[PDB]
Amino acid sequence: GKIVIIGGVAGGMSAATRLRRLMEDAEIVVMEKGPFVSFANCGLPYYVSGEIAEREQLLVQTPEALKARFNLDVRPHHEVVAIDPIEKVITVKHETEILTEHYDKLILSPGAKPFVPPITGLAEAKNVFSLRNVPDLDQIMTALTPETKRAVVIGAGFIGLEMAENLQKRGLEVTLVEKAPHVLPPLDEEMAAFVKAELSKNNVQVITGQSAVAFEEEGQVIRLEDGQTLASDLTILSVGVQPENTLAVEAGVATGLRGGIVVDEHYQTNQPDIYAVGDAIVVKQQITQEDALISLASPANRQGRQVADVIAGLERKNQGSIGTAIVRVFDLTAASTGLSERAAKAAGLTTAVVHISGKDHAGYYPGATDLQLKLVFHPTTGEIYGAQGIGAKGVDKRIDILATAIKGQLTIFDLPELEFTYAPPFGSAKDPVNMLGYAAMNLVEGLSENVQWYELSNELAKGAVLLDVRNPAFKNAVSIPLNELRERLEELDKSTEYIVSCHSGLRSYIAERMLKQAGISAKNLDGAFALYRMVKPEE
Amino acid sequence: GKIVIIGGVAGGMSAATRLRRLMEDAEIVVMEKGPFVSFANCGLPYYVSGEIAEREQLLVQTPEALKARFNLDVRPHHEVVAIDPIEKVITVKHETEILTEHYDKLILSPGAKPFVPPITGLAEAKNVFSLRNVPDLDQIMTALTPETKRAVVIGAGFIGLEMAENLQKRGLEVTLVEKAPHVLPPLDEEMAAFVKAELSKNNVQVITGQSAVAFEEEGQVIRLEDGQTLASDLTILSVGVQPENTLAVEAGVATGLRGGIVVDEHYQTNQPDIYAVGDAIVVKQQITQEDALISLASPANRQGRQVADVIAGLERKNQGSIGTAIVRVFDLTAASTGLSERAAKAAGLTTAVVHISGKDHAGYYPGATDLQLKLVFHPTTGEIYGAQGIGAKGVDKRIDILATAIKGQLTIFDLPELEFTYAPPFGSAKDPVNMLGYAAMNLVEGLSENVQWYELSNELAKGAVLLDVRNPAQFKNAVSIPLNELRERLEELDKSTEYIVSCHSGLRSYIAERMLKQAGISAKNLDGAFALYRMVKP
Ligand SMILES: Cc1cc2nc3c(=O)[nH]c(=O)nc-3n(C[C@H](O)[C@H](O)[C@H](O)COP(=O)(O)OP(=O)(O)OC[C@H]3O[C@@H](n4cnc5c(N)ncnc54)[C@H](O)[C@@H]3O)c2cc1C
Ligand SMILES: Cc1cc2nc3c(=O)[nH]c(=O)nc-3n(C[C@H](O)[C@H](O)[C@H](O)COP(=O)(O)OP(=O)(O)OC[C@H]3O[C@@H](n4cnc5c(N)ncnc54)[C@H](O)[C@@H]3O)c2cc1C
Ligand SMILES: Nc1ncnc2c1ncn2[C@@H]1O[C@H](COP(=O)(O)OP(=O)(O)O)[C@@H](OP(=O)(O)O)[C@H]1O
Ligand SMILES: Nc1ncnc2c1ncn2[C@@H]1O[C@H](COP(=O)(O)OP(=O)(O)O)[C@@H](OP(=O)(O)O)[C@H]1O
Repeated sequence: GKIVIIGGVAGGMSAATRLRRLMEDAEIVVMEKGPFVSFANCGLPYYVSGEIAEREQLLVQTPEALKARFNLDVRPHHEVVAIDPIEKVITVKHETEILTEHYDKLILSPGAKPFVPPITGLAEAKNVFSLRNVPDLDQIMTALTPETKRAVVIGAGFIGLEMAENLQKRGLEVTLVEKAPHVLPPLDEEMAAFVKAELSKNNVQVITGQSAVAFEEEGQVIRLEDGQTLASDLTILSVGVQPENTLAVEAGVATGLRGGIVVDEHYQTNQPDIYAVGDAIVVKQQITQEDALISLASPANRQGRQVADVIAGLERKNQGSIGTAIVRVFDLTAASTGLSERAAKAAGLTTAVVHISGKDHAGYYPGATDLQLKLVFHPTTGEIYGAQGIGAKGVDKRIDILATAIKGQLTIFDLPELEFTYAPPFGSAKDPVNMLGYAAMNLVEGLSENVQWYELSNELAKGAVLLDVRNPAFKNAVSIPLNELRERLEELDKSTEYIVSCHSGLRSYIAERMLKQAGISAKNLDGAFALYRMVKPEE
Repeated sequence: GKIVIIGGVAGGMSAATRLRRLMEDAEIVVMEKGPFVSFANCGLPYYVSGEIAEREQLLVQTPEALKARFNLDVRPHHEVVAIDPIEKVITVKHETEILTEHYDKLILSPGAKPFVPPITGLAEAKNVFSLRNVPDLDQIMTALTPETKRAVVIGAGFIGLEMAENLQKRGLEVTLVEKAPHVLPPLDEEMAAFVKAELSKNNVQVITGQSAVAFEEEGQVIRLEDGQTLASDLTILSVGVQPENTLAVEAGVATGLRGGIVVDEHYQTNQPDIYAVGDAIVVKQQITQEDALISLASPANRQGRQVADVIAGLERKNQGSIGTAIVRVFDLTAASTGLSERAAKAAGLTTAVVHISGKDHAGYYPGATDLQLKLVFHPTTGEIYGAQGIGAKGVDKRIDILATAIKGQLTIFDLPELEFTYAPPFGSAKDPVNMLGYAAMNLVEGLSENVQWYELSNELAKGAVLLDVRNPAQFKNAVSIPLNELRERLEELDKSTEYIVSCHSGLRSYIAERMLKQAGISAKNLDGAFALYRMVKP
């Protein structure tokens, strides 16, 4: 009869609106501790740079139109501070008031809160901010004066890069600090290397493998673990989030992985008539069928819509997620879906990988740009665990396609069968996504064996020899161009193991096939020189 | 062994190169009656306009590099004229020579040929051309002179529109003539209307539902059945293609639908050691499991690679196709996959449809443009039969996604579960593809009932009343209550009346439908709403 929703953004409002469409007469109350509901908080970084000109553009729907269209009782500046699940009352702080509201059903969608980093002097710092809501933006925009020159972003995740990009676009000298060994920890190191290059190309300093230990001089100085210092006029904390579970814990709502709220197949908690959705809940990673946290807007919107279906008596299941993310870094796009190689192995999965470098559309049609794709799959069954993409254009499309293939339980053997919208302006007859399947098939079926960039030095140190098959146009390397290899194939030593490489793995794979059938042990360098020079520029 | 391949483009060369990678020692011979192999014939329309500047950009791989890289014996200007499946010899004409070549395996990839319509004066016409290869292009370049002003394209399919767009960019007065009732026959009428609007916006005259009766005055005049005449300095015939099967028929190779070559699960014909791939073979439409011709480059490339796997002893199956097509019409993109509503019904399928009007990315991020998506699905199981898209941006992505959903046999119940690359510049948290699944679930589950544009008049004639819920800022016998006032003014309606709700988009009229349904009032939603209705039935 009476449904109260805690949280008035992605999860909460999606439930509230769907609830109204399913139950015209139900009383639906939305509690939002902040000043606005349905604010496009995902667009906040682009307002800092000016790409979103007016702040009103970020208020999706006003509270006046929400009551008119859906007759919702929305209550900003209402912070819920306690839940009694047995009496079914919540306690709310509103300005100076302490209010008590009874509920019949309760939907928890409080989202996530910023990780409080373990940095000394944070309380005395005056130029350190997070950017997750309008109150945060208000503080950040008041600090961005003409005298502000240097900014530092701590945390190089997808959101951390959007902050750094848009701060650079404001004319600031930006430095990016990541604890992990590379930017975009969600990506694998060799794919993240293309992003670091784009940041350096645009005068964004990157500091990896080093954490922030202290804020000195009221935040004007940031101390790193090595003792290196950074000057900062404005510091943005984007070091990840943790579920906002303090209220749930105090109410006896059970939590699990990383403090997320545990829910069953119908989004229900361990408490009677209390459901949960959004960033605050533990979801099922469908690739592993194990618990995970996937703090993204698309799942949150779906979960809110589906918990409304549940409460309204429809049979709807909480099925889980795989996770699909994307960020634009100046003239480059980086996206991923599912599990990276590192995460796949960390989950106990048996993995193989292949790297493909293509174009977003036919090369003979002008404007074609390079694409880098990676696939992580099972080396016998062909089950797909994840994919990563780097490129100026066409990356969102390829990763969206591969996300859909994972949802459909398609294996590498099915990727060549997919039919895409091919015309010279839009793609290639054999799309890069088709090629991932062809290349992956050759590895499973034994027609190709590849070597990874992180294996090359050790393989060469053990006695392998690098065969460079580039056209005349490494040191201890034999150089026979592909066009001459079939005739000069007798110069090679048949008792030697070779690792074939070109600029792209296509021409080296053709050579590998020649050598294999001539009785010469040969492997393909996955990604070839183009990838190796990017991630291991020194070796 | 020795493998001979007839046809040296998409299917044939894809087979030849894959065979070489699998069998270094095999003799591979490619016969091509034309002057080049591996020519990017799909780009020929864009060379006409100059968007592809130099013709060499269209020769993918030169003849020298093919023998250097793959040690292939490629033979252009070699037309095969007979096949003896028992002797295992083919007869080839090369200039003045008649040659005999023996084979162990034979791959047929002769492709398709233009359907020549029965228009009078075709042989005496001097300004009429097809554009399917370089020899065709050589003839067309003689007609693209400084004195050429008016051009006519007969046939408004996907390729026909590419011809019209690129001819217009050449500065010519272009007219398009289609026998069918609307441009892009593959699309449904209400979706094709967006394409005709873009054509007219760019000064391309469109004549639909009429055929060409005669080419008069050596082609400078084209007369239409209505008696109307068209002046033309250059006429392109793009009225579809038919399988090039003359060689197969003469050799005892069985043929099927529309003359296509019949092949089994391993691309093999009824003759021993003769295989076939490409536009020339009958494929299985996977949505219906029925025979079909899907003359597209992506299937042809896949088929050629897989018949090589077969001939080399690998386990590979000929699984079929669904068909995915796209065309750019100036500032618009039109794409489709699977079966249109019309084609689904013609195949005997039980169909329902839903139309979604969205944006390619978040509206609060600048540059967002409109997207029109249509879904054709089964109204009980949710099986997806096809989808169509219209828009300046994001259409290729959405239709590729939905094509992938069909391949994985995802239903409308799975579309809301898909997770896409959402960031303000690239999409929406609830993507238009997600939204298709939500709206389709409401129909299957009975929470919404919709009325199609072609049903409206009959429903209103039977007693239903149109409820217009647009904000007052036009239909005839329509009750007008804006959505923002409907909840309070809900008592003005007649509860013994059936209402059909409409707005500019189906989202707000669906919300209103939900109000009425729960107030005990029979209500349905107009699918596509006023925006789509005004486009197809002005
Ligand atoms: C700057 C930024 C950029 C992002 N960009 C992207 C992107 O490009 N793509 C993407 O997919 N995701 C992105 N996200 C993540 C996305 O915003 C979240 O995954 C999504 O909002 C989660 O929805 P939710 O309802 O669980 O939580 P939220 O959207 O965080 O909402 C929770 C709400 O509950 C309120 N609340 C909490 N506790 C209480 C209480 N006790 N009483 C009352 N109200 C309470 C909070 O104030 C808040 O309004 C971004 C997030 C941020 C901050
Ligand atoms: C202008 C144009 C635009 C197109 N645009 C698109 C598009 O945007 N997207 C898309 O997916 N597809 C497009 N296509 C279709 C695509 O080209 C075909 O689907 C594909 O090429 C089919 O490959 P194939 O090998 O079966 O036949 P083809 O590519 O036609 O090649 C067959 C070859 O065999 C040769 N041959 C035939 N008979 C003999 C014989 N007896 N002896 C010797 N040689 C012989 C022919 O000369 C020809 O070179 C387009 C085609 C054209 C012409
Ligand atoms: N980076 C890469 N690493 C390994 N193999 C690759 C790579 N890029 C392309 N290939 C392979 O190289 C081939 C590229 O196919 P194309 O059709 O583009 O070229 P082709 O005309 O020479 O056949 C495919 O081989 P396959 O048919 O034997 O599977 C594809 O799998
Ligand atoms: N063209 C359309 N025709 C019918 N229904 C539509 C259309 N576009 C959107 N909708 C529906 O309208 C709703 C759109 O939801 P949004 O998330 O965009 O906005 P909201 O905040 O009002 O929920 C969905 O309703 P549902 O959750 O009950 O399914 C969606 O199904």
